[PDB]
Amino acid sequence: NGGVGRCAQAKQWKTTQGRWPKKSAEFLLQLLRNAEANADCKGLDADRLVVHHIQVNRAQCLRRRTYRAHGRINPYMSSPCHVEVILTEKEELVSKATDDEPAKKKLSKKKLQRQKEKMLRSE
Amino acid sequence: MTGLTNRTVVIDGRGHLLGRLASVVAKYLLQGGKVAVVRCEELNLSGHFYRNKIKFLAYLRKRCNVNPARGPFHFRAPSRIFYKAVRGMIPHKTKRGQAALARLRVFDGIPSPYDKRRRVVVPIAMRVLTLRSDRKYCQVGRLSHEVGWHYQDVIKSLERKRKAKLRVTLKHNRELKKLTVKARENIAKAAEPFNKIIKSYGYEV
Amino acid sequence: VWAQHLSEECRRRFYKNWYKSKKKAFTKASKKWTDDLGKKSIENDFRKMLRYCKVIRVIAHSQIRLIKQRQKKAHVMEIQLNGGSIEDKVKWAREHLEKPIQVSNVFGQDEMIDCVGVTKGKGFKGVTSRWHTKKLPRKTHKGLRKVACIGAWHPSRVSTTVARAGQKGYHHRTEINKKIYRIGAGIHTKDGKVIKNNASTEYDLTDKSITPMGGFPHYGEVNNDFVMIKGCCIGSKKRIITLRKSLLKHTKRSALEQIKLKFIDTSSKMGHGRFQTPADKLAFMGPLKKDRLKEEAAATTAAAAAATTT
RNA sequence: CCCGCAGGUACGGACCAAUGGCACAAUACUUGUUCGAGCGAACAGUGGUAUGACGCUACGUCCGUUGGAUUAUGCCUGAACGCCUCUAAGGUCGUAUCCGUGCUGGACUGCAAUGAUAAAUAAGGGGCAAUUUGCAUUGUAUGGCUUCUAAACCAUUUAAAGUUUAUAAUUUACUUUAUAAACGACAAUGGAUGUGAUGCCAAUGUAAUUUGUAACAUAGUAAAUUGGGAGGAUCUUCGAUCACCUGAUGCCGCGCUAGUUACAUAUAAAAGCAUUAUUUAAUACAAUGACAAAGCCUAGAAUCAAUUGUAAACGACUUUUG
RNA sequence: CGGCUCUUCCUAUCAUUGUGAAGCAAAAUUCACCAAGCGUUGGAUUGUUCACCCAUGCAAGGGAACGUGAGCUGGGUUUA
RNA sequence: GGUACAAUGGUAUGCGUAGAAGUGUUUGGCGUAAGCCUGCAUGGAGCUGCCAUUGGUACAGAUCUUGGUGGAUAGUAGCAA
Repeated sequence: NGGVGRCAQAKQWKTTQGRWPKKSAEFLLQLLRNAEANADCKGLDADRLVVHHIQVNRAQCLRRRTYRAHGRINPYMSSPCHVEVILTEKEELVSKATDDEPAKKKLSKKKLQRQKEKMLRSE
Repeated sequence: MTGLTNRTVVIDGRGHLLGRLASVVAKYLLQGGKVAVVRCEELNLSGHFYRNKIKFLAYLRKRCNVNPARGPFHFRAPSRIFYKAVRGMIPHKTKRGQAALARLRVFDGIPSPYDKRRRVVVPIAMRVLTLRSDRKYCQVGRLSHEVGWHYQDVIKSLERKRKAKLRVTLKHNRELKKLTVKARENIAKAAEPFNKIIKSYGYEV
Repeated sequence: VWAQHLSEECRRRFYKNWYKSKKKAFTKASKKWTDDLGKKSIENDFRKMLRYCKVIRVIAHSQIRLIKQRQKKAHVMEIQLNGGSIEDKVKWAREHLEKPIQVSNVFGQDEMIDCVGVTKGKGFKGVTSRWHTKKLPRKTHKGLRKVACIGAWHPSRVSTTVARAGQKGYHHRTEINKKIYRIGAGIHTKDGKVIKNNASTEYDLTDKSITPMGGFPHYGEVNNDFVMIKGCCIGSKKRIITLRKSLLKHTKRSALEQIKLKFIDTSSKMGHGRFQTPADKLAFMGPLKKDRLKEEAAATTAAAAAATTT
């Protein structure tokens, strides 16, 4: 977050701090290129795909070194990435419907005799 | 409509010492209260006026140096003088007492339903029972006018409107029960369920 | 209580992006005037404003179109009426809905105005530029332009009274006791064009205008009426100032004086201007390789355009 | 001296018409070089000198307040203390102080008034719903149904004050006064005066299915609809604010109490005789909710991007876009 | 350690406001009361800190965070 | 007195590729407590109870030692002779 500087284009995200990570946003187009080119061979129609799950993981770092005042050496570490997409097609979504199981006993409606069935329809 | 005994007790703040009412209220509000104090411009403080003015002006002097906007905010209305007394007698940094403070409404000068509602007194806070003849006292409405509250004579004009609205609702309700006293002679031959059975309460009722 | 018609520039005040809109304000509230109109809302509202209210104001707007700025979006504001008998403030303002008001009927001459407005902004500044601290000696490491002690050890925090850096200007100010020197009579053309004569005085009798030679620099055209105000007022370029009747008495014999201007300098403020009117630049100086040539490229060509023809 | 007048010091807050300072690295000259010579050429990190708008800027200009309680003190009235006394009650004058006004911020984000109210026109959004339904849950209501008091004590005055009613005088007003009674801080009143004279109930069925059917003396009551005046707004539980209410138009002309006395009819027994048990809700009253459920109405804006330059570290800000 | 810078606080009141008192005629002063709002300066010599000196000033009060060295300076003090 | 770790001598006609050690865990437990047993998941070849005798036998600290990692910070550090 900090100290990234506050931009104009970030009212849209209800934030103030935003930025324009060009090389970051360019590797996520070369990724979504493969994730679209994999829906091709499966036969999915790309204008209905939705990015279902996206995550980035930090990969193993790489070693370089600065050189400091009074004769010292500090680490200069590049921190790479691991990105995963799964894109799933979106149709008219009938979502889910859980199962029903009976917990039935036979003395149900004799203590309910005086209460529910022959008790007439009120308002 | 409701309250944990009745709708809320509305205490008229007129004639009541401030700290002897602020403690029976703070106790009652920690028990589950819902009170309202109306006419908070009429509460009393014992001792003569300058003795209390001094005490308030010294209260106005406490302010954080590195920021006065952090410091003790000195509310100057007579209702938010009374709320200062009640907030000290509450634990207000626990949720229990902050919910106890949320059941408290305090008003400079009796509006908005609590003018047609029912006013109860608290006869242990009442000044004419505790203090003496020849002790001196003031009102919080005089104290607040001399320290920075601007609505002393807003709420004096607002109140005599309200005390002239009540001049006719006591003119209706005094003639409208010249007829209930009339009607209680035309149902004298009732059957006889007044003539004997309410000689249980029974010489006046 | 609004009005029936609001002018288009003075209805852009309710629009952050007006050019894109359907201009649907106030397309519904105007129709309370052409319904049953009293039991619609309006006559009960004026009766509601008479029965209960002790202060009556007026929403008035400016005509930012007439000044040829870029803005086009009029400033509206509430201007309190201050005459007696509360019935008369509504009777004055029920009459004046959509009718225009001049400066000449609010302010006079020899009157003490308070001007209210926002000063000229100057940015993030240091503590020397802003609070007027003494500068530090020249051999100061890490900065001359500071305060050297922003406080004691105890209270163990910095206070609010210590002079500190961060923004300068564009503060809201109310400057008191500026004097009207001239209520101008601007715009136009009684029979011939009288858009002159604002700067004509009893001693001058030159008509010129209150505008200098070359316009007012950066803010620049004045043709409407005006209030001429003793030395300075708040703000900047083009900035809306709010003139105000005085909240004070005026016993001070320097603020009771009737004035009479002998002369108003309308020389050119884009330099060191040397002449009042452009006539005087042609009385003192002569015709240049200019109006010499342009007065002899018209009457000469009118007998020389036919030279190819004949 | 008081008071009036005219200025200045210091500080504050602005401003740029004039004057002073900074340089359009605008323009003139000029040194060295370089372009064959000749130019409103170049280079010397601004070659140097001079003048120098805009803008910034002081060494210039303009502007800089008002009421209240009242401290110190001087008194008034006046005792205990037969007189006297600023004090004991009670009055009073009153500070560069204090607290406010004016001025500057504004709970980040408090509050009030107000404007418009969508991707429409095939189809669907959005209200107005409270009537619209079954449905489902909510809260109060717990086995009717272990409730309301949103009707009340007046405003200011007061520990011999402080109270009522009555009557004869009187009000702009239970106006103010004169006689006579009443408990002269009883138990009273601390709850019910149920303070528009309350209800767990009318219904002669009072409740986990229940409903009620006639005669004799009383009683006269709540009832739904469309065009005028007087009234109601204190940081909000529905403001094209509006509830007794001018004279008009027609009905269900429906439901009705209380009392004596008569008759039909119907529900009701939870299994236990240590009937306490999940200690509950079919009840009624208010409230949301989603799936197929009927109509009434509606037809926007904001932000980004670009733009401005009254602004600016960046945001933000003042602006403009057929 | 001082000085420079800058802010706030005290009153043990120098001055000013409002006063009471004088062996208070006026002027000038002295004593005391309420009182901390505004003010309390420019230099020569010394690293000083007080005191002294020139001068202006209606009038030239006393102190607090040993205030203040990632604020500076580095003269005093204090390593080689 | 009791409990963890590793061994050696005996012992359990002990356990184990039909899943040992280890690890993971809202599986269920037992113990005042150190700790223990158990299910499931991963794992793939060894291990445990008892009697004795032991030992390089139990860690939070030592500006401990070796290794790994977090903020600070994706940066008002900075990458301007």
